[PDB]
Amino acid sequence: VQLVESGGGLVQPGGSLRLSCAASDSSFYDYEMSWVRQAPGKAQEWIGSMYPSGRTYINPSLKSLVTISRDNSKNTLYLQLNSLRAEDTAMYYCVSNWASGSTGDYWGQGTLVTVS
Amino acid sequence: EKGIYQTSNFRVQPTESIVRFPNITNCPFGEVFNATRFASVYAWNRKR
Ligand SMILES: *[C@@H]1O[C@H](CO)[C@@H](O)[C@H](O)[C@H]1NC(C)=O
Repeated sequence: VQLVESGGGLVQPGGSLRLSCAASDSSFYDYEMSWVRQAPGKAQEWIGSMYPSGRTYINPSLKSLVTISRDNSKNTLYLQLNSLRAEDTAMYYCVSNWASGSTGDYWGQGTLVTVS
Repeated sequence: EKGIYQTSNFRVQPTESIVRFPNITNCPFGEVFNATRFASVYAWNRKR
């Protein structure tokens, strides 16, 4: 095992939550490590992205809802969920290289998330 | 006059022509076009 995820669970509507993903080495984060969600029913979408040039530009539709930060001590990666409603059932995977199409993304096992 | 005279030549003209080439006429070009999603227009890929 070289990458893991930590945090998450039941989401009381209007409550706060913590989520994370990890990596193995500093070269693994090089150069891009972007957050991504998936969802049963709702289309898959990428959560956050940290570009290697120092400038971070989240999606114009997803740049005002998620805060993204990186901690390399555990290789952890803070993620928070706020005010989920009954229409946002999402299942979270930590998959890299989504700005490369479906030819560079890495698929493992991930975790299954249900939001009621 | 009497004698044996050579007039012309005659060749057996060739019938239908053929061409033969080997096996193993292939790489998976589908893996380029049958990708589920394409990337951003600032990340053009050269799948060599
Ligand atoms: C790509 O996927 C479609 C499935 O509808 C298939 O018909 C097509 O033959 C595939 N292309 C190649 C080169 O395999």
